[PDB]
Amino acid sequence: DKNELVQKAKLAEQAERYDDMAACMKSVTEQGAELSNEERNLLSVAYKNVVGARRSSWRVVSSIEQKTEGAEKKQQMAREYREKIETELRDICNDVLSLLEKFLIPNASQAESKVFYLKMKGDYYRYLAEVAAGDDKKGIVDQSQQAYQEAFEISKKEMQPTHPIRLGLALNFSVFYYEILNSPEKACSLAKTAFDEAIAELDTLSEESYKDSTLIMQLLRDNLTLWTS
Amino acid sequence: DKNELVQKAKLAEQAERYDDMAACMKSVTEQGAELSNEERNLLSVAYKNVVGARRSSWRVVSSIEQKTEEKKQQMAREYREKIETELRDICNDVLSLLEKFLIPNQAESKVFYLKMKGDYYRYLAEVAAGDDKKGIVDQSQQAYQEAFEISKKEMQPTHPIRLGLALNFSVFYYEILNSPEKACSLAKTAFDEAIAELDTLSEESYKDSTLIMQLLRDNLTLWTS
Amino acid sequence: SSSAPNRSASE
Repeated sequence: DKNELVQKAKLAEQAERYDDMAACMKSVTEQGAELSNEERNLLSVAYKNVVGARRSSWRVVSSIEQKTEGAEKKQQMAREYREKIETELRDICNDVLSLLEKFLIPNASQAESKVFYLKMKGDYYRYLAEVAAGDDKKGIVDQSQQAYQEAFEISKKEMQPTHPIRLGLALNFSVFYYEILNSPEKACSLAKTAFDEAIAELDTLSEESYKDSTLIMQLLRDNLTLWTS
Repeated sequence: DKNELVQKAKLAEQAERYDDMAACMKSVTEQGAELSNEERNLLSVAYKNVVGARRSSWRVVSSIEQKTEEKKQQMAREYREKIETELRDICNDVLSLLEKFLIPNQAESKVFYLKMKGDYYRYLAEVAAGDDKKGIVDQSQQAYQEAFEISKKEMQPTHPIRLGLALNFSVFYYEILNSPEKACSLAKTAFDEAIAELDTLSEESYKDSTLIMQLLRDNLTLWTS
Repeated sequence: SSSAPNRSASE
């Protein structure tokens, strides 16, 4: 039962053995029942972590490759190693994507959950776009944008920016516009419009939501300065 | 070629994911070459980290198990036993490599590989069960003994290997044998012997020797306390 | 007890 797998997931977290935490909540996905926000958060942490480890690896190898571009055979081998990372990273992403697409997004009833998963689909397609090239990149970027926009157009109706999942969307969506669409003016305009829509109510937030909101808004604000700089 | 394997190991180190590092340095070693001190250090970094993540996990999971008051505790146990079987598999994977290739092959090299054997038996000893817990610790103390003899005869007390013996061997004594007196004797001997060369140390190994001695000093404080 | 040793952003 998934009730056991929830504890198995928490166990796999505390060990820093996220692969098992993901493998648990993945089978919690295949239950077809609607995840509670606790499970949703666990699954997010799980695959965000498992991908993050490969993202960090990939960026490191990618940098090492670009540092040594004159080095011939060992540059070739560094590329072979790098691709031997990328294929892992991609497999993890296609996993989580198909899991969202065939269970969670089909099921998600809450506007909040709809937003969260449509965001998350966007994110993981971005993490693929960061990897991909060519028409693969084109298609993945397109479907990431589609997923974000679908979430964005929903959350704009369904959530104030006083709720952190909307800010999390606005942050990640803006990072997508800057980092992947190469659209820094679009990125800054999106980020700023989200932030100042948050400023308009920034003092109305509840005890946790203000912490959560402030924790995100400081990233919105700092990205805004990073990009305006 | 060994060189491209060593390079892929280095690359995996730089990427900071070590299982492919260890799994390459293994097949570097199966050539039966004497690992030079660089690939020797890479092999240690690799297997040490690959075990160290499991060690951390095990400590965490054992703590959670102790913090249990059920499927809950059973599950905590079953995950622990998975971790332990991983850690055992990896240690066996190292120890057989040393016995088959490395320990079969200089005093420094002898001492390094023998210490390493000792430590991997010690990390089994953290996890071991049944009467063979004795045979594990025995084979560790056997390796450390051959190491301590070779180093006390053929390593100046400046040598960081010779101190790494005493330090780990004392951790074995205190954590595995609960014999703080046995630990502190060897530790103080090594510490003061290094101080007999405190200014004779090499320009880098000053920091090495003093860091090893700081850890000696702190755990000497523990085991005397 | 112890022993021997060996700019963008998102959500």
